[PDB]
Amino acid sequence: SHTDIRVPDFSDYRRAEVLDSTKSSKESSDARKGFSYLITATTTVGV
Amino acid sequence: SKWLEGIRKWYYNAAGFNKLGLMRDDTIYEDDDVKEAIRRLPENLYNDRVFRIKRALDLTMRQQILPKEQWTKYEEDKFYLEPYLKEVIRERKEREEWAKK
Amino acid sequence: WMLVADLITLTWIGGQPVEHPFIIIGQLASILYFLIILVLMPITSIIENNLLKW
Amino acid sequence: ATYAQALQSVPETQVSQLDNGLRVASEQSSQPTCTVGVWIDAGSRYENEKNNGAGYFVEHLAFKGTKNRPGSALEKEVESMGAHLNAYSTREHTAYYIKALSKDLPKAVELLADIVQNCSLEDSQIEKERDVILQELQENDSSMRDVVFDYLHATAFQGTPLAQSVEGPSENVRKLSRADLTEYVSQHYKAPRMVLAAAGGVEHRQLLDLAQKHFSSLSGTPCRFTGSEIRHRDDALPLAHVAIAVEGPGWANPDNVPLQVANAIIGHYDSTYGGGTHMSSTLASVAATRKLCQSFQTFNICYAETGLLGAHFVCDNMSIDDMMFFLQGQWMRLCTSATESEVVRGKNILRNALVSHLDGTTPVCEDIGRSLLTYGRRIPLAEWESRIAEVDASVVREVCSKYFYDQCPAVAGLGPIEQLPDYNRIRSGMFWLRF
Amino acid sequence: DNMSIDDMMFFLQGQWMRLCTSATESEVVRGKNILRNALVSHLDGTTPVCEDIGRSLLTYGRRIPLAEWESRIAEVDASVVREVCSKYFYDQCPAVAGLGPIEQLPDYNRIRSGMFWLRF
Amino acid sequence: RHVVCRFPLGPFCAGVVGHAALPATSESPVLDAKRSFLC
Amino acid sequence: MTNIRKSHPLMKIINNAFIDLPAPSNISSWWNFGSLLGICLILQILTGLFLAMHY
Amino acid sequence: LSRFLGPRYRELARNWIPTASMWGAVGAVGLVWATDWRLILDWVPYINGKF
Amino acid sequence: QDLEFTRLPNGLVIASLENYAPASRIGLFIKAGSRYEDSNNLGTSHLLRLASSLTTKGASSFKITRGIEAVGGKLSVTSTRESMAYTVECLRDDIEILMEFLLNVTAAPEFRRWEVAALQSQLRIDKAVAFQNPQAQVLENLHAAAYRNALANSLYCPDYRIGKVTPDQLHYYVQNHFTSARMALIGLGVSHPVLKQVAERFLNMRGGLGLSGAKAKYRGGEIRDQNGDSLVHAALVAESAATGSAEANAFSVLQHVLGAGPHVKRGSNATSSLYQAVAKGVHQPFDVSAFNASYSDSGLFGIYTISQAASAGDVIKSAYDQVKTIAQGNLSNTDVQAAKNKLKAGYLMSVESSEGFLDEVGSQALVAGSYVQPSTVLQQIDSVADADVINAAKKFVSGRKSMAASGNLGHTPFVDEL
Ligand code: HEM
Ligand code: HEM
Repeated sequence: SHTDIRVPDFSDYRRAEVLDSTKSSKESSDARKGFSYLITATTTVGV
Repeated sequence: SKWLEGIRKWYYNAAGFNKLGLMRDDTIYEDDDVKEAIRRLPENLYNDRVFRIKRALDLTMRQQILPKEQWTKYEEDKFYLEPYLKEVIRERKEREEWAKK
Repeated sequence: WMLVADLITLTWIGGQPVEHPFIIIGQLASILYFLIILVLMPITSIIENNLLKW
Repeated sequence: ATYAQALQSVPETQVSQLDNGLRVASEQSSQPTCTVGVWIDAGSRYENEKNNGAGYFVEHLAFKGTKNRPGSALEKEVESMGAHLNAYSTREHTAYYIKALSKDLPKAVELLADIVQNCSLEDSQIEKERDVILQELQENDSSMRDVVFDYLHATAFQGTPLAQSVEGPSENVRKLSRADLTEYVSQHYKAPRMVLAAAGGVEHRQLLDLAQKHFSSLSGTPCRFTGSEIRHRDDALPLAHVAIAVEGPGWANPDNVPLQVANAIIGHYDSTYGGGTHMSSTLASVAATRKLCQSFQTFNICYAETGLLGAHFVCDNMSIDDMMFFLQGQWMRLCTSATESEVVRGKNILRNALVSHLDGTTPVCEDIGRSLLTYGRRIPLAEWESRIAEVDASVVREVCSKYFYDQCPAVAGLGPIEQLPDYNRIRSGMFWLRF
Repeated sequence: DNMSIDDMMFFLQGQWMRLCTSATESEVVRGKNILRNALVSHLDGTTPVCEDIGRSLLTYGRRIPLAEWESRIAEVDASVVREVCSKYFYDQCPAVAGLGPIEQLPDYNRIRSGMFWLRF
Repeated sequence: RHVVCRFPLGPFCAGVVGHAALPATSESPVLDAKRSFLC
Repeated sequence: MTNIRKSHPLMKIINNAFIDLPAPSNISSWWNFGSLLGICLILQILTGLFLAMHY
Repeated sequence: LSRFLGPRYRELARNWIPTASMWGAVGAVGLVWATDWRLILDWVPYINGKF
Repeated sequence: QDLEFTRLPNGLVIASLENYAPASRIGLFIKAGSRYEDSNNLGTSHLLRLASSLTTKGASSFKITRGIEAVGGKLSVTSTRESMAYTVECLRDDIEILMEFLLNVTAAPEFRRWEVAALQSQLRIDKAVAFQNPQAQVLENLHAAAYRNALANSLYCPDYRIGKVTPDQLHYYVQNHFTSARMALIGLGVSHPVLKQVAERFLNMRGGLGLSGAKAKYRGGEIRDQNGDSLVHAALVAESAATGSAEANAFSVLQHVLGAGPHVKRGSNATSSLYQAVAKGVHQPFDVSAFNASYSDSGLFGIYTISQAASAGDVIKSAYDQVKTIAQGNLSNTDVQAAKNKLKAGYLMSVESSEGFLDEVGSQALVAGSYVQPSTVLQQIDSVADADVINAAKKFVSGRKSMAASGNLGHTPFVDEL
């Protein structure tokens, strides 16, 4: 029965770069982490 | 040798673990190596150590010393823990040497 | 007990005015306090360890 | 003779290609017994949702009957010869190999050709194997390790063919028909996508001529890794199975060797290991001393363009968090502060594993076929040894940082996984604030 | 168990003090019936009856008849139970014997303190 | 052939995986094979 | 049931700290100065609170 | 000190020296920034405008 | 090259074959095991198997484990009621260090009380892991019922002895059973002189021909375990022959005629006579194989059946009836020849691997004190005649039966009823 389960689609929440199922996330990993950590670093600078 | 033995005996009597019935290894600080050495002790020796320590603690509670006849003699003091402690320290040293390189 | 006596001496010297008799006593007492804590006590403990055959 | 001389003395593998494109490779070891098999570049990853279970179904019906030898005639001939007929199907490869005496190589090759090409699929046999496959799908829920690894594939490669399980969904198994199974066989069991491999007393000329005799009449998208977690919590289950992975290099990528060295450094453990506290692996030592884990293993599953790199550990309900902490700490220490001595130990372990696995005619044939499919060549043990020697502490740190540091993990859980750390905590474990 | 000695001692001494201070009629009735049934059941069979005869003659100087036992039991009330339990159990130094893993067994000062209630 | 491994129906092949101390035990043909096909 | 001293949280902490704490039986009167130190701290706090009302 | 005198620890020191130096720079910048140390900040071009 | 077989004066066999392979495997085979145990010291063999990594006089447990991992080698102990084997595997370069460790383990064991006490827990874990497959429990009970003494002793420590195995008992076992005359040193990938040097360096001290256990006596009893499992695992066996006898080869040929372990994955075991005979009568899931265990002084042959609880009796009786069929003379020459072919292929495949070759060489050296080339073993196999197979079937049918069954015994038959 474990085979029957398939992870529900998360495309609505997925970022644009990882929307496609046909492209590697290795190329976009740095960009995505960079956006998130840029948010964090700017927040810490203001703090 | 006799001079060193005489000074050692003077120190042994000057220290009071004999007066309380304790042997020298009974008075060692319980570091981790000593804890493992105690864990490795045979049951008879462990029980004898436990009772000696308890009796010494009771005597110190009442600020009393054991009768002079019952004091541990310098000759008869037996270093029961020393071989186990030596083995434990050897194992620790081997592990540290392996860690070094 | 030498250390305790030295601390008492340091208190007495600190109370007293700075002058010929007290200045030298205070300097020697401070030297003795640090010496007892750092040097004499450990070497004496090692000597006791040797005496006990530990 | 030194180890290098022994490696150089290893018999070479001879690869030849028939006109249809079938690649025949053999290694002659001068042994009475030999193993021969056909390794096909077919599996779940080449199957869409409609026909996900087709390959497993064909493997089930492969030895049941063939047109030339109907029903049990194939089994009877194989058993009378004394040979063993076995097959395994994976997401990327499917293999049928016969273990037999060297003298029986011609009949073994003929039988393999019959199985690959002229495999009858009687609807009655299909229905019987459908019953069997459904019962096995029920049975496979018992194997917690397989369930957790299927969960890891599902979550890690969600939305891609690699997520699909080899057995396939029960609905597809029920709805599969002879027509679609035959279509799958025709589409994927093609001569250019197959390799005939033999190891043992075979002679490459004899194998090639037999393949010409029997196999001649034959035809002439990168997946996405997603950092996600699947948690199936069943408190009744006695022990909790957790598998955590990050995307790894494919078969081709040279980084696989240093990553395998790092995984050797991390090590493996089971409650019945005898090293216990004195085991070299720090995680293994901690697990033994604290009794954190019943079993622990590091895997480097690799596919054509992507792979799963991580570890699988079985723990009690109260020990999952500590085990996760220690495993991620080991990964981070390898990324940041790897050392030469542990790298040497890992290199020796990898050499021993590589040499030991190749021991055995069946492992040699497996390696020949799977390497020809995956690499296009049989990598000699000497080349493996050279690549392993090149690895050092700096290389290990660089590779682990590339594939481990600040990389979103894929996590699967089963059993009492209530103490399994939340994905945010697990992800934060993948990077070190000190570094 | 080694780790339950203190709780068991607390509950036992609490029951003792509760009987001494705040005994109630219903439990007294239950105890009286229990004693009556124990007395009647024990004196069943020639061995128990003969043992009772001999021991009663040696100890009481006479075999107390079951009717006398029943009368004395009936006399018992919550007040009588409280009085006797106070006389024998309350603020009275106990005697304690321990065997086995008895480290959790309370020290004699604590056991003696348990023999009285600050509330009462 | 002078061993219980000579009987390959499965000599109870009950060894446990390990490294630097792996204990294994064997008895003799144990069956348990090909019943796994059906629950 | 349970003893409130051993089961109530604050009473649990208080009991472990000063009622059922396993203490060596041979501690001397030099082991009374620390509790004297805590008493001194409490006394200083109270006396100073009353002094500061007027300072 | 006896235990931490070996080839591995020397390798460990080399691995962490780049991180320790970077953290030390973070402390140096933070101290100068927080204290507005004019001695150090005068050299910096844009921050020099403060004074 | 070729295997070099040498018997040293002390009685220790050293055999070396240089395969010029990257990995060298050396194993010391000792004629000690569950059989060489008595009621007082039951379970000592198990703890000895689990005590390989414990401290020895030459090296500490830390040194043994850490060094063996550092070279990447593996130390394993494989135990059989009659034999105990210590095998060290590593690359050809580092073989000497693992040989030093192995000889220290076997010849100079220091069973320190604390380390031995620590290992006592591992016995229960190992037994629990082994018994997860019910056939292990079934086989242990089968050996217990078949033999009054010796081979009856289990390969796993009895539960009442899990924590009561003493270091003194381990020392006694090692001293009285780990002797030179009971040892064989077999190495693949190493030179003969090096092996001789190591054997002289370490194993020489122990005197040969140590304490010898009593000859196994056939109890012929039934042990039944009701555990509630849906599948009933039962084995009906009879005393067949000792290893190395011609009757033993006849019994092996009979085992393959009736059907040894399956050949085709998901196969119906069509050639196997027992499987077809049971299938004709039982249409539920079932499993039937021929059980042959050959030991130095005795052997057991019989049928092992895994079946649903309700149909267990039918499966057992049908397999027994097929064996009776063979005993009555209904054996075809073609079937006998097919069984011979399967036996020869099985032997060759067993010796195919390095582990298989090492185990086979050690077993032959211990049992017979000589090495027989595979060709001679095949010639022995084909020497068997059909009449001998029929006579072995007759011996099974006539002989007293010992049975062990586990599961919802329920409708499972008793030995007398069989
Ligand atoms: C406001 C100041 C302090 C207070 C209220 C205080 C309070 C206490 C108390 C109540 C104890 C346990 C009772 C006892 O062991 O006698 C204790 C123990 C201890 N204190 Fe203090 N203390 C103070 C300052 C200090 C100082 C200045 C030192 C050292 C320089 C110190 C070192 C210790 C040590 C080592 C112990 C453990 C004694 C033992 O284990 O036998 N304390 N303290
Ligand atoms: C360990 C705690 C404390 C110590 C050791 C301490 C010590 C002292 C000392 C030595 C004096 C000088 C007394 C004099 O010169 O006559 C003093 C004065 C004073 N302290 Fe404290 N103090 C403590 C806590 C407090 C607290 C908690 C308060 C208020 C809440 C406080 C408020 C005052 C006041 C109002 C004075 C003035 C008394 C005067 O002028 O005579 N002190 N303190």
